Amino acid sequence: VGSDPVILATAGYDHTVRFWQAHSGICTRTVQHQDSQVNALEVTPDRSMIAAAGYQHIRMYDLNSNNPNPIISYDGVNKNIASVGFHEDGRWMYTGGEDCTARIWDLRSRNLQCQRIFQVNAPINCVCLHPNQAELIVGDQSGAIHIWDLKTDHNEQLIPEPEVSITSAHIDPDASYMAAVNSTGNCYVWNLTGGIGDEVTQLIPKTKIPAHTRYALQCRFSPDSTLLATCSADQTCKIWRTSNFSLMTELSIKSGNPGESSRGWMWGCAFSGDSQYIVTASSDNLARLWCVETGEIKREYGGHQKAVVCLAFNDSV
Amino acid sequence: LNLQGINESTIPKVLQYYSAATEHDRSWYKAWHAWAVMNFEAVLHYKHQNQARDEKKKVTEDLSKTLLMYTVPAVQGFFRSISLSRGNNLQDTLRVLTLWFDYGHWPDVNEALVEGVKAIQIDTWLQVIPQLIARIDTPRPLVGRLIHQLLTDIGRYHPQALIYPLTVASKSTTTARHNAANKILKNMCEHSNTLVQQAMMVSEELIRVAILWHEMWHEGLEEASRLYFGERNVKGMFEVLEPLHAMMERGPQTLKETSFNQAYGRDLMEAQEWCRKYMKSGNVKDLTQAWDLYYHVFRRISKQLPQLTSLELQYVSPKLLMCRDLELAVPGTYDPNQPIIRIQSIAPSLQVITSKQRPRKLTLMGSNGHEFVFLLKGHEDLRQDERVMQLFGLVNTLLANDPTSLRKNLSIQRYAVIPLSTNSGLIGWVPHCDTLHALIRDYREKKKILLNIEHRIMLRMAPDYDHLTLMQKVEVFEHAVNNTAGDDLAKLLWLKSPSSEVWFDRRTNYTRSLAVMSMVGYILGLGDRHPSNLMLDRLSGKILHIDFGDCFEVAMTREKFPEKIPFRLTRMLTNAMEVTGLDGNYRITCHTVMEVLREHKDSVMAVLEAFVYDPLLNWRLMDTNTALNKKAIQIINRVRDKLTGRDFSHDDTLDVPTQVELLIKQATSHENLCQCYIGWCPFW
Amino acid sequence: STINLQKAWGAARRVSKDDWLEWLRRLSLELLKDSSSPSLRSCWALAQAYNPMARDLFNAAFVSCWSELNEDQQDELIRSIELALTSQDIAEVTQTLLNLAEFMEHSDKGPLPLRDDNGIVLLGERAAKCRAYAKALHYKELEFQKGPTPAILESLISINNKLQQPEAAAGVLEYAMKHFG
Ligand SMILES: Nc1ncnc2c1ncn2[C@@H]1O[C@H](COP(=O)(O)OP(=O)(O)NP(=O)(O)O)[C@@H](O)[C@H]1O
Ligand SMILES: [Mg+2]
Ligand SMILES: [Mg+2]
Repeated sequence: VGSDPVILATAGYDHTVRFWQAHSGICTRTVQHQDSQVNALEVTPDRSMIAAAGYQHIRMYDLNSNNPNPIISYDGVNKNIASVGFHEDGRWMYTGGEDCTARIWDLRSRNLQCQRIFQVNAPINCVCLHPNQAELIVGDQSGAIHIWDLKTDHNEQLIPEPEVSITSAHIDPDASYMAAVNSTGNCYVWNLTGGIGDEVTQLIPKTKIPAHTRYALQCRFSPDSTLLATCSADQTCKIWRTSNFSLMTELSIKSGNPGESSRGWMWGCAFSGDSQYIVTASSDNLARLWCVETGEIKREYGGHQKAVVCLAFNDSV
Repeated sequence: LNLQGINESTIPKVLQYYSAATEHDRSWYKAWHAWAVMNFEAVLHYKHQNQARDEKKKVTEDLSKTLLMYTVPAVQGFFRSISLSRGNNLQDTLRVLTLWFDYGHWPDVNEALVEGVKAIQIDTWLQVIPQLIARIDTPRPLVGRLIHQLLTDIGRYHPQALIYPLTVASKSTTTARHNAANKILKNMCEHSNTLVQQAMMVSEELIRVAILWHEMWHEGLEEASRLYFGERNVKGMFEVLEPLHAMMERGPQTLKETSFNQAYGRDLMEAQEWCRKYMKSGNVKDLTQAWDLYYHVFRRISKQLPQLTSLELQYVSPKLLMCRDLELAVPGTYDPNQPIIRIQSIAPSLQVITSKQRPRKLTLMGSNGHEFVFLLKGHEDLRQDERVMQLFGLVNTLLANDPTSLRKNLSIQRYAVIPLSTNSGLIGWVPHCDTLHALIRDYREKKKILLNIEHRIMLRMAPDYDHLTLMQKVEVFEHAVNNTAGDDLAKLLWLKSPSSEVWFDRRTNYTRSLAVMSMVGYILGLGDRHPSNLMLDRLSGKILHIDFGDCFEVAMTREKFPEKIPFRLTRMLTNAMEVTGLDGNYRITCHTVMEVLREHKDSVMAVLEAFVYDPLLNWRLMDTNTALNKKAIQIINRVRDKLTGRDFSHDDTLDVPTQVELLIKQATSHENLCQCYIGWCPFW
Repeated sequence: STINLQKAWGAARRVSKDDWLEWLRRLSLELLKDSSSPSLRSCWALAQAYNPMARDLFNAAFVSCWSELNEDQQDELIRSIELALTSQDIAEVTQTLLNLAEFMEHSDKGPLPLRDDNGIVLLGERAAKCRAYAKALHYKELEFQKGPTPAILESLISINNKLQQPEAAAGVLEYAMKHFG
């Protein structure tokens, strides 16, 4: 699973995280997280380890094995847990959800004792991680984004749209950047370069990006810092180019016939490999590999029973 | 004031103006009311100063002449204004009543009350009796003595009004309350002979009838099984069974008590002896034996009482079965000025309603020959609901004060509430009262429609819907709602109507009732009322509410499946509303009700202050949240905020249409609905 | 059974209002004559004797006989009814036929196929002409529930004014303007 670079991690409500080759549609193995549904997935840059966030669990598994046995394993807080994330240096994992307290759980630990706590606003909807050892992005249900330093609980608060909750926020490569989407989904992009002190600086408003969104679900970046993508709660995904943040292309899973309409919401997006391919998913149990600047749907994976959501995938070994 | 507000630099000026107006026309009630209210508002402002400085006793003592310099004339002006008006005077009386209850240790207030309460008609004091018997002879003699004097004074004119409240009060566990009840009841028996004793007999018989020994033992043995088998709390189990064992030891008084002893008591005594032997010897095998016996008794009683349908009065109350022309006012009555209805007799048996809870349907025949129906029930705190009905009466009077709400008949449907001692009493049965959930079930059954279709669609998409995130839930919920047509009640509204004209009138009354109740629900703190508690009239189609629960803004504290919005207008309701939906009639009614609330905000604040202030009821608000008195003050502040347009925009002033639209937009938040409890069936 | 049609076909020969009342009476009597229930076959003679018993029992006998009649015979009786409705403006006959339509709409058997769209146009118009303004409002709302149309919205405004309820007219106008220009 973890030894094959083009594997895509997919999961839905049906308590199974499947792993299937992006370019062929062939499933290799599965993982069981019967505690609850998937609220989020993640494939570590550590090469390799699985994370799956759901209600009262951050279940961490061994991505390399054909049987990814549990790692720590959480068994987290007694409230709903929404987000995940692995640091690029083999460092701590980061846990969100309700209550307003971001938990920090080491990868090397083998018990439930937390290593650090960070202060946040209304329950965390998303977490993303810089290559920097002292920067971390969180998006909350309050409409507020939060930077913290990973070491000292020094933090910066941002609120680009206070009356509109933020659901997904991510980075760009070359360290200090930020992008985010909210309950309107009109994406925002800032540059975070840079500094650590009593407040973690500096937010630089760069641009606003008009995703065709009535409620946005996930926004992510490319490893090469050339592309951005967003997903609407209605039936579409969109792709921009980072150099100018102007619309490259789109995916429309809404058929012309009304009978097939409302097949599902577009849950999750991100890019893999070169600046040509993109991985997304829908709640009709269909995980999709399609193309950048082209809109051509290449592979479709109907291997799940209940509402695929929030994909994750490997990119290299 | 409209240019300056109320403050230390403005109080004496406006008081001088109001006093000059009083001197120009001393017969003008409005000027006297203005002067007394301005003194009360000055008392409130200097109280705000007192709380600002004291919270950061000397300041209170220093203001104990400043506050008296307004409180004493506030109390006196309220007395004179009350003597100059009737009906609405109770509002002014309430302004007195709360005020000195807060200031009931200063002697000048005592002198003013002792000389001024004689300027009030006793018939209007009759409307105050519950909050008098709540504070009679408590640890504050300056208040308790005056309250005892007032209740004795009431006893000299209308003892019948005091017999029931004092009969209930005498069963209070507090020594002072019981003894004060004894004194006032003797002072009343000087006039009424043994009617106190007859009422006590009736109350005790009804209390015993309300819960059988079978039912008391059912609850007690359920708790005992839980503690010994679930918690393994042997001591707690014995504590629970101790008064229950005592009741069984005391022996029976009626045929069902004797029958219980013949059937269950003989075995329950053996289990009792096994428990007693454990508690001095440590035989856990004896505990197992006694517990298994209690288990069998519990299951036998549970299987015995679905037949609790026809409860014959002979076997639970021979005294009441042979009821005669007792000179006791029928419960739910009376107007003192009118031919009070005396109790002639009652039906030979009672009809019990089958549910988790088991009220008795009582029927009574009075002096005028009419029938009166009631719902006796235990395990139920009815003082809360009695105050809620007083508040409904307040709101109805406010609407009756508005010509728009007189030509357009807006009113909250009211019914009886008659608490009895030991958390029980008679509620009252309302005819033609149909559960909305039952109406939807009726439509679906008559057309062979499966009832759980919407929930089944939800679970087909998400068998584990509960542990989903907000957007996951919204996806599943909106797909299901699109996959159904929640318009059953509109079809029943059309079908049950004899003609188009009756349908039109019923729809109009329906929509007006929905608007009025939604606005009143937001303002008074609506929340925990499932569709089961939401009733409909067969004739008018106006909406009724039987359960009041925790609807005092504290039910919003719920976190396990809330109650995120104080009020709701569901899809089914809008489907039965007019073509316009909100537009036209509904929005107009909501605006009118909010205007009435804003204009008479002072009265609503005073009455909710009366409810929140009383310690007996205020202590029950600790079940939910927070320094209880400080949270009470905060609650009254939030009430003022809602009544001043400061709930959505606190640091602003919401206009009536602005606040109405904000409330509507809150109610439109389907994202909140997905999180809420499925008892409020969110697909309708 | 078929005799009931023979009086119904008499609708092709009535002009005056008294003639239409006679037509309704004779149809009522013949419906009572061959009613499925013997309780009405017995009351046929009394209905001939008095007259208003035919009127009161017209709905009851009509429902049973119309149920017994087959598809073509039902359509023939319906065409007779439609001739009566579209021929003359009589409050009594029209209201009786509207009452039949109301019962059949309410009853599970389905409405009378009086004309296209169940005559919801004609019925509504007749409900306006017989001063049953709420009845016409109901028919216009049946039209509305298929979709908002400027004519339907304006008709609802007019009927609401006719019902002395300016509130409903104002709300309907606001809905019309927000939905379309
Ligand atoms: N005025 C009333 N009129 C008709 N039926 C009533 C009335 N009040 C209650 N009921 C009916 O009897 C049942 C309610 O019984 P009840 O024991 O009062 O509920 P409850 O759960 O104890 N309320 P609460 O204790 O406040 O949470 C329901 O089935 C009602 O239909
Ligand atoms: Mg109860
Ligand atoms: Mg009750």
